[PDB]
Amino acid sequence: TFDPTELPELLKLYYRRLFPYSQYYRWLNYGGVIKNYFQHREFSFTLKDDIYIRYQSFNNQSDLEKEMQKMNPYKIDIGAVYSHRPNQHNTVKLGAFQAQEKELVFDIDMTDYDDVRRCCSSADICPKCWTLMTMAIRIIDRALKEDFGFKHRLWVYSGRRGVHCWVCDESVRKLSSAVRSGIVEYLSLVKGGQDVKKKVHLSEKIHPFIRKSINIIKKYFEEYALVNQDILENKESWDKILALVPETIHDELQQSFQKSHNSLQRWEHLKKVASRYQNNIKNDKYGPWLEWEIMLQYCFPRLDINVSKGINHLLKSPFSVHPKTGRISVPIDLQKVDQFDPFTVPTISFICRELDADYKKTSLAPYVKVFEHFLENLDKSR
Ligand SMILES: Nc1ncnc2c1ncn2[C@@H]1O[C@H](COP(=O)(O)OP(=O)(O)OP(=O)(O)O)[C@@H](O)[C@H]1O
Ligand SMILES: [Mn+2]
Ligand SMILES: [Mn+2]
Ligand SMILES: [Zn+2]
Repeated sequence: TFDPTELPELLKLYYRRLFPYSQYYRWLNYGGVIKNYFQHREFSFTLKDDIYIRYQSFNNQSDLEKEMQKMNPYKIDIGAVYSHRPNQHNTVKLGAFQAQEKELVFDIDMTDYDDVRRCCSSADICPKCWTLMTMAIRIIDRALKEDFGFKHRLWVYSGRRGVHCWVCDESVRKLSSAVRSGIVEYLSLVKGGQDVKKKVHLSEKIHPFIRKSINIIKKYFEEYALVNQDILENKESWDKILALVPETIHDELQQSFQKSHNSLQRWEHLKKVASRYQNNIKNDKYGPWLEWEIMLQYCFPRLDINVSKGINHLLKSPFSVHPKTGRISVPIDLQKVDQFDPFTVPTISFICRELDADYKKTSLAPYVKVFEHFLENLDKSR
């Protein structure tokens, strides 16, 4: 949390000497190969007192610099590319102003993991629970890269409680809401709200996406689940895991749990016991489906779904400030995803302090270098 009276004086300087305007324009101009592509983009500025304006568009980079430095917006959201100039949508015939293109986006909030987190809750995050986002980035990014063939993926720290992903392949920017829904369904395993206890069910045959995602989780599960969260510490915690396991084997576990001493041994026990449960009496097929359902329910990414369906849904811009923490929405170095510390992310107050002691003078520089690598990969593919 932050004290929000300093923000305006900090924002003035940030938009004057620190915001990477050139790289930003390179990005949303996309080479200038399509006409009106930057000029038909919706921007949404949030000002002081949570007053926000929509359908703000601009002619060129300089126009953007000017109006941003004139409003010093608390928060900047990117929208869709529309049929006409967003800032002229009243002069257009009703029914002819329609969203046409936007990147495929993903919003991941840690709040959706409160049911499986024990250290933090609500908007809080700590190094112990942050591994979820790491695995989230690992799982989704892999599927985005290999199962769908998307080459241009930008991962961004949302500034507080999770991360964002912008997918910018030219054909992906054209996808309708229908295809985006289908993509989210392909990527989702944790179903059900607070109403249901067991939120993951696996079919008898395993789809490669599930096997590969499980294998990703099997890299982190020891460190995250059995040590940092201690999901099997005592009865208070392990009864939450038994709630999603068949009851005919509960007794044997509770016994074997009390006689055990820590979460490692209890997990090894649960594995053996689940690999001996018979789901179907016809066949003598046994497997780790319950083990896998547990690991998925506790570690698999939960996506904010309605963020990805809408073509015209707004998402916080990269390098925009989060007005409730002061943190800058910085890109995530994928080659160092495990090393990403959300607590080393520069705040606006902090880099303005660094500057007075251009953006490459500050701790924002390596993040801009990440953004430029993403942009140069966009340039090569053209
Ligand atoms: N009233 C609104 N109108 C339009 N878009 C909205 C509105 N409220 C939120 N959004 C969009 O929803 C997106 C994601 O919601 P969310 O609360 O998760 O924000 P965030 O930027 O991801 O920050 P956080 O790290 O807290 O998740 C935002 O980037 C914003 O663009
Ligand atoms: Mn978010
Ligand atoms: Mn959200
Ligand atoms: Zn935590």
